[PDB]
Amino acid sequence: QDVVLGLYYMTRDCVNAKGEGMVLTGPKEAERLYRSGLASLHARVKVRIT
Amino acid sequence: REEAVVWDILDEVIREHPVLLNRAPTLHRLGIQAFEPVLIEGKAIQLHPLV
Amino acid sequence: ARVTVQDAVEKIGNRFDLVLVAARRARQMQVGGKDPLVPEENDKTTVIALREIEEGLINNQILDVRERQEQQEQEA
Amino acid sequence: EIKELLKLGDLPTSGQIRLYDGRTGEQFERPVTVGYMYMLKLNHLVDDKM
Amino acid sequence: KPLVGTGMERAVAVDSGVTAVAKRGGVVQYVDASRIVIKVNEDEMYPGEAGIDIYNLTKYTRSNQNTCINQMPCVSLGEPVERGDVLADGPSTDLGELALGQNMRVAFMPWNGYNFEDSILVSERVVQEDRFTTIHIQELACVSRDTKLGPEEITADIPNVGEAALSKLDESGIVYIGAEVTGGDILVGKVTPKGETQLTPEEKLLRAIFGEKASDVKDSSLRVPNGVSGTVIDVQVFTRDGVEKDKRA
Amino acid sequence: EFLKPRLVDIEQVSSTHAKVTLEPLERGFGHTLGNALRRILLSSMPGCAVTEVEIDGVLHEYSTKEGVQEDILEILLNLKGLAVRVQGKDEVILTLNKSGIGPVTAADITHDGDVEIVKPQHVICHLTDENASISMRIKVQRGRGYVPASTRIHSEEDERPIGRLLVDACYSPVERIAYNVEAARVEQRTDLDKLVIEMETNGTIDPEEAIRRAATILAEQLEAFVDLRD
Amino acid sequence: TEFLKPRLVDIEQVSSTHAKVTLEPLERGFGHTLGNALRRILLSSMPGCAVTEVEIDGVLHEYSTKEGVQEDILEILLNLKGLAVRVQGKDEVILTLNKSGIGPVTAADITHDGDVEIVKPQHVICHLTDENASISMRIKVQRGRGYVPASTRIHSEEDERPIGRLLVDACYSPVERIAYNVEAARVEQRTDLDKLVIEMETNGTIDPEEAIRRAATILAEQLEAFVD
Ligand SMILES: Nc1nc2c(ncn2[C@@H]2O[C@H](COP(=O)(O)OP(=O)(O)O)[C@@H](OP(=O)(O)OP(=O)(O)O)[C@H]2O)c(=O)[nH]1
Repeated sequence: QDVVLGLYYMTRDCVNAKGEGMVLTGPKEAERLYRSGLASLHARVKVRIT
Repeated sequence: REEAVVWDILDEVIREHPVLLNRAPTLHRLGIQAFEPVLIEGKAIQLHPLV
Repeated sequence: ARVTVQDAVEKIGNRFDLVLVAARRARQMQVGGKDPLVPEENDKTTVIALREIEEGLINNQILDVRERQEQQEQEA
Repeated sequence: EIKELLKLGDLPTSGQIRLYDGRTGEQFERPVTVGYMYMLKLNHLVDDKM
Repeated sequence: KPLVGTGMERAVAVDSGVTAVAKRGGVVQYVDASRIVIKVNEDEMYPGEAGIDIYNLTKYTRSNQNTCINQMPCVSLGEPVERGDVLADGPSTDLGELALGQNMRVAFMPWNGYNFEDSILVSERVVQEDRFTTIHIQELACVSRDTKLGPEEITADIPNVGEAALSKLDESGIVYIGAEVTGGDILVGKVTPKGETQLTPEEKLLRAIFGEKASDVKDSSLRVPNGVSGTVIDVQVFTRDGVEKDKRA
Repeated sequence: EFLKPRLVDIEQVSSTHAKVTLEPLERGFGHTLGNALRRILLSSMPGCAVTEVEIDGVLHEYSTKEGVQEDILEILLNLKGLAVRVQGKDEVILTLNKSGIGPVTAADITHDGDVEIVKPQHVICHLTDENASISMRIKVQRGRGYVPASTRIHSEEDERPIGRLLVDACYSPVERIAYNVEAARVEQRTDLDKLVIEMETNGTIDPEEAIRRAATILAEQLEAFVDLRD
Repeated sequence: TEFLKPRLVDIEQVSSTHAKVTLEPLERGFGHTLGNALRRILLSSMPGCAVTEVEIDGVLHEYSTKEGVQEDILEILLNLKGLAVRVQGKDEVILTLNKSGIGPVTAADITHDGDVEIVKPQHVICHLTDENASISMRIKVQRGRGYVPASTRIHSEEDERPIGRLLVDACYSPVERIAYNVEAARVEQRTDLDKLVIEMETNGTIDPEEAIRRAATILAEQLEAFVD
C-alpha cells in the first residue's frame, strides 16, 4: 500500500509546474534537477534514455 | 554474565544459520518461511514489509 | 550463493537430491575428513557446499568416484 | 464551530500546516494535518509477550 | 486529562470508588500524602460531637492486573470544600476527570515506511519525559512446607552460592526493604532436606581426591524471574501457630 | 570566490529565549548551515542535570514523608527539572534543608560558590506541618545527551547504600531551535542571505557559546572527513 | 565533551568516474547531517567550467533543421551540454567548430587551443552527411558555480544580442550524481551508531576524491569564523 502510493505520486503527471519543456541529457541529470529545487518532481519533459 | 565475548560467539554462530518464521494461521505453504536473522536491540521481531 | 540456489538447480535438476548432496559434502567437511575446495568467506559449510555444487566442481558423480578412490587408497 | 475556534487561536482554518523534513531540511509538498489526539497505552506490553 | 471529552468523564470518575469525595463539606484542616483531615461546617455539624472527618488514602497497593492504585491529594491547606467535592485523584484521574491516557501531537503522513501498516512511530521526546512509564507491582511467594524428610528452613545458609548474592539478605534471610534486584537474584533463602545422593563412581573418586564433603541440603531460594528488575516495596510473613517466629518476623 | 558569515548582533528577548543572526551568507548555504546547526544544537549540546538524590528517611521511591504532600516519586520528578549552572567541578553535592510550613523552592538550596540556580523560584515540595523538616543531598553531574537510570547501572561500582535514589539524566539544555533564511539586501551586492537562529533553552547555555560549540563539533567532523586515506 | 572520530574509510572506484565511499562509525544522527551538507554544497555550489551559449551560422531558432545533419538542433544542443571543458587561466573563452565531409563531428574536431582542455576528445557531437557536409558554429564556455537553467538567462537577457544566439543550460558543477545511504553500524558495544555510504559519479574533469575533499574544505572554510 504505502509503496504504491509513493510511486503513484512520483510518476504522476501535472499540467504545469517548474521546468515545463526542459531537455535533460539523462535520468541522473533529472534527479540532480529535482534535488536542487529547480523543477517539480512531476512536470512534463523531454529526456534522452538508453 | 554475558560479556562482549559471548556476543561475538553468538554473532559468529548466527551468521549463516537460518531460522523459520511462522504465523499461527498457516493457510498455505508460504505461512512458514525461512529467513536469515540479523541481531537487533529490542524485544520485537522485525520482518521485511513486502512479505 | 546464499540468495538464490538457481544455479545449483541448473546443475542438478531434481532440486531435492541437491540438498542431500550438499548435506553429504558439508558433513564430510564438518567432521574434518576433508577441507574446503573454495576460498571461504567466513561462511559455514552449508553455503560452502552450495558454492561447490553450483560451479560444477562437485556433484554426485564426483562425490562417489572420489570417495571410492580415497577408500581404495586408504585400503593400503 | 471548529473553524471559528481555530480562527480565535490565529491558526490556519484548514487545519493543515507545512512541515519541514527534520533530516534533510527540505519542505514537504502539500501541507499535512497536525494536531493533538488523545492516545492510550494498552495492556499488551511486549515485555510480557517475548 | 482528555483535551476533547464528552462530559461524562466526571460522572465515571466520581461514581467509581477510586476517587475520595467529601461527605460533609467544610474546610481542609490538614493535608498529607496519607490522610486528608477536614473540619465540617457549623451548618452541617451534627449537634452531639460532630468533630472532623479524616480520609485515609491508599498508597501503592497491587491491583488485580499488577498495576499501581494510589490516590494523591488534590487540595491544599485552607481550601474550602463542599459536600461531594473531589479530594484525592485515583489512578488515571485528574481533578475529578477521567484521564485514561495522554494527548500527543500527531501528524498524519508516511515517514519512510516505518508506519507502513497500522504501526505507529514515536519520538524520543515522549520517552524523555517519562509520560508513558507504567508502575507494575508484582507479587512473589516463598512457602516453606514440612516434608517427611524434614521441615524446610528459611536460614541464610545456602550451599555453594557466592557471598555477592547473599550480600543483599539480612541475617534472617529476607531482602531488605528498598533493595534493587534483577533477574536471577535471591529474594528468600530456603533450603530443603535431601539425602541418598548415590553419586556415580567417578564422583566418588573426586570426593576422595579433593575432600569434597557432600552437603545433604538442596537449594530452593525464591529467585527473581528472568528479566525483571525493580525495588522490593514490601514484605509480609505468615507463620503457623506453634512455630518460633524468626528475627525478621 | 566566496564570502563568510560573521557573528553580528545577538539579541536576548528573555532570559531563556535568544535570537542569533549571521548576516553575510552566500546564496545556498542559508539552509545548509541552518539545518546543520539545528541538528548539532539539539543533539550534542553539553549541559548539567541532576543525577541522583538521597533523602534520609526514605528507603525507596514509593514511600512517603510525614508532613509533605508530594510523594517521593513526585519530588524526584520535580528535581529532574532543576536547572543549575556549575562552572568548575563535574560532580556537585547540593544540600537542601528546610523546616516548617511553606513551599520549599529551589532558592532554599544551600548556595555554593560554583553553582548558579537559574530560576530560584522553582518549586520542589510543599510542607504542611510546623515541625516537618526535610534534608536531602542532590548529586548533579555534567553530561551530554540523554542517559536513563537503567543504562547507568553498568558503572554500578558498589551501589550498596540503599538510600541512593537514581534519576534519569536528561543532560541537554537546548529545548527548541528554528532558523529563518531571509534576503539581507546589502546596498552593494547581488545575492546574500541572513540566518536568524531562534533558540529556547532552560537558561544554562548562553547563545554565543552554544553556536560556537556546534560550529566546533561540525568543523572537527569535517576535518576528519576532508582527508581521505583510502 | 569528547566525540567519536570515524575510522576505516575505504573507497572502491569502479569506473574511475564512479566512486563509492564507506565511513564509520559516526555519532547518532550525524549520518544525515553530513550526508546532506555534503550533497547540497557539492551539487549546488561547485566552481566549474561549462558551455553556456552556442551560435549556428545558419539558423535563427533552435527548433529549425539544418540541411544534412540528421540530428535536430535539440540533439546537438544536448550533446554540447554534456561537453566537459577544463580551462586553466582564462575565465570565458570562445571555441569554434568548422567541419566538413561525411562522418561524425566529434569533440576532437574543435580547434586545439592552449588553455582549454577537452577531457573526452572522442565525445560524439553531431553526425554530418555526405557531399554537402558544412558545419560551422561558435560555442562559448564560461566558469561559474552550480546549475543555471536557460530559462533564467533568457528571462534576464535584457542585453539583446543578434539572431542565432541559442542559449544552453550551463552545467558548471562537475559532479553528475551524488547520494548517501545511512545504515546501522555498532562499535562492538554501542549500537546507536551509523555508517555513511556516499556514491558519487562526476564527469571526468575532477576525480571524485577531489570533489569530496574540496567540498568539505569550502564548507569548513565558511565555518571558519567561529571554530575556536
Ligand atoms: N535483496 C537484495 N540482495 C542484495 C542486494 N544487494 C546485494 N544483494 C545480495 O546480498 C549478498 C551480499 O552479500 P555479501 O556482499 O557477500 O556480504 P556478506 O558477507 O554480508 O554476505 C549478495 O548475494 P549473494 O548471497 O552473495 O549471492 P552470490 O553472488 O554469492 O551467489 C548480493 O547479491 C539488494 O539490494 N537487495
